Amino acid sequence: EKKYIVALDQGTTSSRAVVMDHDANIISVSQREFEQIYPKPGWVEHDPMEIWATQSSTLVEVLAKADISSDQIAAIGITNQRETTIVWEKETGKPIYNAIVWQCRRTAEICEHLKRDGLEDYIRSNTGLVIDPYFSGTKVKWILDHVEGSRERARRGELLFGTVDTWLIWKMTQGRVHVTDYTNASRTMLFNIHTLDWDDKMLEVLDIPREMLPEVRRSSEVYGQTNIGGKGGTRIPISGIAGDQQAALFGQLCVKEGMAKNTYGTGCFMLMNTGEKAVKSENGLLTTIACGPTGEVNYALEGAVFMAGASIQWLRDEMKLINDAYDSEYFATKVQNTNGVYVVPAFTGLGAPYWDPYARGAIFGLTRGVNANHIIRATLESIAYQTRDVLEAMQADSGIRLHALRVDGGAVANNFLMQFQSDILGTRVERPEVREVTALGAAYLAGLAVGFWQNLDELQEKAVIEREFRPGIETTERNYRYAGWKKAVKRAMAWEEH
Amino acid sequence: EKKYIVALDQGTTSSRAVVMDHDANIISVSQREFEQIYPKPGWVEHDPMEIWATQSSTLVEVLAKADISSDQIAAIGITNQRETTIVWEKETGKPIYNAIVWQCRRTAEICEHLKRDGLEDYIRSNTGLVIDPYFSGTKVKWILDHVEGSRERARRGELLFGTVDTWLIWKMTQGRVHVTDYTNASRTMLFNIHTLDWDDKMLEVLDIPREMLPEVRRSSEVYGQTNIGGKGGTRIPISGIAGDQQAALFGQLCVKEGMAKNTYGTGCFMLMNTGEKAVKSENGLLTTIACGPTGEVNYALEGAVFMAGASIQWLRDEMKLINDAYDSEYFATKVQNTNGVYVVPAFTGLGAPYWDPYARGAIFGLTRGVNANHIIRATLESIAYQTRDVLEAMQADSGIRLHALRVDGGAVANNFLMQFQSDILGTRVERPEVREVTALGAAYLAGLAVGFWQNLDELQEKAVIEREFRPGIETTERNYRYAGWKKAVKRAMAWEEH
Ligand SMILES: O=P(O)(O)OC[C@H]1O[C@](O)(COP(=O)(O)O)[C@@H](O)[C@@H]1O
Repeated sequence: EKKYIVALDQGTTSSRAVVMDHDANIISVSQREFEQIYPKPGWVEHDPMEIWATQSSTLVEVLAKADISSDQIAAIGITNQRETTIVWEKETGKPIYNAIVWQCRRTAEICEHLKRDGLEDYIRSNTGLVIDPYFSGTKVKWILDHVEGSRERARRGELLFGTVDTWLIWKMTQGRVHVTDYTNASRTMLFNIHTLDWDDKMLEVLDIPREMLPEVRRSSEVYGQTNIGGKGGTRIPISGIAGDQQAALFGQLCVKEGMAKNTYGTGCFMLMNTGEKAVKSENGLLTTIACGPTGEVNYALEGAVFMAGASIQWLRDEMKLINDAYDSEYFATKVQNTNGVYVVPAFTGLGAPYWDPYARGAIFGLTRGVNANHIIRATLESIAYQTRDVLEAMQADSGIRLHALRVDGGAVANNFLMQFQSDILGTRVERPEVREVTALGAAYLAGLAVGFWQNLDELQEKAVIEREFRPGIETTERNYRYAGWKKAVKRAMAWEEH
Repeated sequence: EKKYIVALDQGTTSSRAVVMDHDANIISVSQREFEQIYPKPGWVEHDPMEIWATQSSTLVEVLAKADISSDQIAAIGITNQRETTIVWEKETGKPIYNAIVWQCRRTAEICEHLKRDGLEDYIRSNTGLVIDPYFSGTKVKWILDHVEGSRERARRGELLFGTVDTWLIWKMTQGRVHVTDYTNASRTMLFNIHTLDWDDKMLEVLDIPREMLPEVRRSSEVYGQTNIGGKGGTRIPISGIAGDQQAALFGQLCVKEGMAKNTYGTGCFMLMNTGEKAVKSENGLLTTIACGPTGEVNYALEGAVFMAGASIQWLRDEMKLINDAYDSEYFATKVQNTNGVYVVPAFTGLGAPYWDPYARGAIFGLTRGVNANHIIRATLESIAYQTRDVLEAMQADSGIRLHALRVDGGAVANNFLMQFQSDILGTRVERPEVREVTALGAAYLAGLAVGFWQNLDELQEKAVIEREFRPGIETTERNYRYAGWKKAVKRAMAWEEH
């Protein structure tokens, strides 16, 4: 009867839903894009409602199309886009303000003070994090700060805070349940990653009524259940929660320290499992929470690159330089190089390991003959460059050389990118079967959490290295190119006025 | 010293110039487009002046780049768009009306009369022509008729009639030379292909003062010279002239009865060398003048198809369905068939063998899934269908089965087209090296006329079968498909409101 696990993958640009079988086979999938609100340059919002809405309906759609019923869903996993923060009225469930997405750069001023009062370490030490508008804390504060009575009501606790998983879940339970998971919490900058609870100091400094937060639980547990109709008296359990990023790492099976992958998605996300030990970043990386071999706490080192697939979309939707008929790849391969062009995707400032919020998208070394294709390619390459960036610091931090790069996310389908990536890294890149582990991750979790499965062991046999990319450019080259990349990069930082 | 022949190819849509070496090599080439005026639908005009200006500059251009001087041009051959008619003031050399292009369906009524007073046969018998707005006569009179004092002045002979060559030359000789060649004259429907002179009844009938006509001469003789600057006192001989079509034939070296080609240009032009004997068409083809192996007269059978490259051109500029970067072919191949569609390029009415000036472009068989690619393709196919149509008339007329289609003209570079043609024909198609034999034809003639060459033989090994296409579709297919074409064709006929 209950033969399916269902994953809810609330992405940055679209909500998705995946139906999974015991054989961990994708049975059905649904997608719904939502609007990317840009109130003003460097600002990114989302509709708490639109999310919810798109996420729900899909959940429904997947099943529908597949002719599956509530009563066969063994459980539901949940992954989401991290850091993007939300605050609503507990009473009404009415946001008091749009979701402020992870890329949003507005919290910079605050970050500024933060810097100023010199917490660097505290934070790093307690959160694992780096001072950035990237993270939750700041966000919230801004909201409260921005809204009239907030703080009070917050304190009066009529006000509620949450990240995606949180929100979603709450919604799925008629606000019956208000919790998040570790992976998720570890990203707010209000959660102490060693102690494993909200950081008073943290809350203190940002000024955040504890009254606002949710119950932090384990990535794979039963948090509750939801009623979506069907044959009467059926409820589906919610037994899994990880931040997308972490979900992928899990889906990827990296549950053992030194295991890592790279996710080529909205941004680029490369994480490596640091076992049960927290590892300090010396290289401008993050220290976070991940999933033990069965969703228990673990840690990992992370490199966060804001712009990846996004760049591509931008090409397509903003620049209108490609369509979905004619691929980035298509064109990119029409030329044999950027023709010296470089693209600095600082569309949302920088990020690992730069962490500049004043940085802003730039294109370099243009000539009378550079054309679209050059650019397209250029864009595509930025991705890989960045990747290198973090990959490098990672060993630096990790103390470990990666023999090959594990990847995932649509972009990985881009053979070009792949190759390049490989070249430019001078490393074997391994492209698995199903590019969308992220969801498996969540499945696995919730699935595990409910005995659907006993352990990943069974799922060993699961991963298919569909392709393998080995380098084709020699060191010298590799280095040369990287250099320009580098050259480029700087010219973009500090761009934005404070 | 004089080492080069130069050919002027006055296209229907662009003037060209060509430089040839004694080895009959193309040294250089220049093109210059010009405006297709369409005063109203079914009408097609040209600015004599634009025709001229473009033709001249190219002549100049071609030499320039090639770094060649007047005093090295052994001689010049002229080739041009047939039937297209011009009338100007002898005094001033000012046209008194736009050039009426061969395509222009305006003289239809007049044509209607001619019919009615039953000259079918007479015309046909002396001209070898069919009754159509295609030919020159009607054209002339229409102008006359349309412009006030004309006739008189014409009788006063202050007015001059002429075809491209005619025009071009005068101009080149500063109105010092007013002539045409046979091939040309045969298209006026005022010249007797047997007698070899202006057909009195004809003029009588159209009311066309002999006064405005020119001395007819042979295709390869010295008509005079032209001053184009350079080393003081240098004149270039003009020693060759033929309707482009005929030029082409010659170029193809179809100088013996039974030899034939298929020109893929503005429209399609398939002519078969009928030796020195005029063969009557019982199949809706024309009987015309061509050149014996020495610029002597010959005859041929012809099939004129109004829309070939022009159709594409249209696809490109009007429909904007393709470009310079993305070819007819490009898309055409994106699909496996028209998906049932058919395109009847009656844009300018219908020609051989149909001869319906009231026909107009049409597209058939649309279904919801039909797309542009289909349409593009259908368009291309149209070419081949029409080819078929005439090819068969011709073999019937001719009584022989061509063992291969020899072709030429830009479109020939189109593989898809070439294949198809072949398929639908169920015949080998022989694609030669140099698609621009029209010009050669001319070169030859002129060069011939000046001893630049001694004779054709010299030029025998000049041609190369660049590609050979062989059928790949079955009689039934071949046949089925054709039908549809035929079906469609009808539906496009008689559209025009008399
Ligand atoms: O509506 P269903 O699925 O047919 O079952 C009826 C259920 O509705 C409820 O009244 C509300 O249940 P929940 O509040 O758990 O959603 C229960 O009392 C009852 O079991």
